[PDB]
Amino acid sequence: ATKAVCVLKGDGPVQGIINFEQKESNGPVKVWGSIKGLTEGLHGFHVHEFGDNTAGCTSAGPHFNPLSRKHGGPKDEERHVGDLGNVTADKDGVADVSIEDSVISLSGDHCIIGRTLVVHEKADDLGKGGNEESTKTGNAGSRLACGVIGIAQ
Amino acid sequence: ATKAVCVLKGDGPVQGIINFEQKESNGPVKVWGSIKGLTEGLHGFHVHEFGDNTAGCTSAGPHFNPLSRKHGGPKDEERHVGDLGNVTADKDGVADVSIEDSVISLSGDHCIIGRTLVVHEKADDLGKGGNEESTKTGNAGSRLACGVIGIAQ
Ligand SMILES: O=C(Nc1ccccc1)c1ccccc1[SeH]
Ligand SMILES: O=C(Nc1ccccc1)c1ccccc1[SeH]
Ligand SMILES: [Zn+2]
Ligand SMILES: [Zn+2]
Ligand SMILES: [Zn+2]
Ligand SMILES: [Zn+2]
Repeated sequence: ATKAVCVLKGDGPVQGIINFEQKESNGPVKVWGSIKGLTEGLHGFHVHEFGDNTAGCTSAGPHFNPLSRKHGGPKDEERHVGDLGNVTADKDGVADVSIEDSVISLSGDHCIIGRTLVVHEKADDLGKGGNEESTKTGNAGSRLACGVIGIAQ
Repeated sequence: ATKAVCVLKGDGPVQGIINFEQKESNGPVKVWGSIKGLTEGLHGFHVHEFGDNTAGCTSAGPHFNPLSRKHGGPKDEERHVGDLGNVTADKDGVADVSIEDSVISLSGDHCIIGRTLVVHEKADDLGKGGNEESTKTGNAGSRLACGVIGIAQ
């Protein structure tokens, strides 16, 4: 098994801990944890290309897209590798994250270790927003919190 | 060329930005940047095994040591991959970092991306301190600041 972890930090405080576990290189990645300090509703959840947080979340670059595809939701064939959809925050502002994803990996050229996990202001429209931006970013607004994805024990 | 970057933060005044560049596969890695908020003198400079900053620097684990060697300095044969020696802070508390290292890498088994860069309270004795701890950690004291090493553009 390979394991990774990410601390999400940004103003609010929006703060979170996200764990990644992959039992074999050819297998899905289980993504679990918690994010607090969010507004109730959906928040875009992306792996951005660079693990560069030198100017905060703005330095992380575009959606991680090694295969040169368009933006989508995690269940879509047409998606970026970094398209993990939305997390859902309750009325206490807590998003309990539980995702399994077959496209991200913790090895090979879909590897997300060393890249930036980002939680967004607004919902990711999953490429179904009806404008040009929808199929590039999903219109999820500002980057509320982020962190670099690291190797875990 | 491959590039990586790391933002060093902690609980106190120490903060920094460190850049990594490796022009050729299996070539030396250039390390440069700046750290401020330090006491004047030598400060241990390590890649630790885990990119896990969930409890700050304390979760980063031992020295990155994929080859099962003892602790040393960067110019020693007997060293951990993560043994980058010391950085030097001036009387303004600023350390200008400029290192070339041929043991760390930005790809493969020696890869430091997704691991934690740590700057220490005290000098790393480079395995020459005269106690057992010297050849395990180098006696560099507390972890003042750290961050996860991320992929850069
Ligand atoms: O292993 C990685 N990439 C990779 C890319 C292409 C072929 C084989 C391997 C990787 C690189 C940097 C950080 C994290 C990982 Se997982
Ligand atoms: O690139 C990496 N490994 C790797 C391993 C075997 C073949 C090719 C590449 C890597 C994995 C995890 C974190 C960081 C790096 Se740089
Ligand atoms: Zn995003
Ligand atoms: Zn996308
Ligand atoms: Zn250390
Ligand atoms: Zn060491």
